[PDB]
Amino acid sequence: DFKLEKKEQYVYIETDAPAFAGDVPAAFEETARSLFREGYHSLIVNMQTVKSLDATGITTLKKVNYLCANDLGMLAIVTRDDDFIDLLEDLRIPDLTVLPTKEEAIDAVFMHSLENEFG
Repeated sequence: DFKLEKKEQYVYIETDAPAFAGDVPAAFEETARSLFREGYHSLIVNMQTVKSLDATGITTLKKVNYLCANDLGMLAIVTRDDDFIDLLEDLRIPDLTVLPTKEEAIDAVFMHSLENEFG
């Protein structure tokens, strides 16, 4: 079960899950796709508690990120853990952004928006 903060530009999603795997990525993808059809182009998820991934989790992560980018938005991930950032960045997902804090993730989302028009 995810906690949602709905704003105008973006959605902030939280999870307590220790690992992204099993029925979790399918659940997240369901939540993400429902928010997409509500008009949201940008998602910020807090993965700080997630220490590991599976095959499904990566493809899900890849897909949600693509759906965000295609809407001219982006998918931001929030975690302080360093080796987890090394893992996510090793996925070679081009527009995937990993940031230490929520305030920084929100900055990135709005920066991206500005980057479209004035980049």
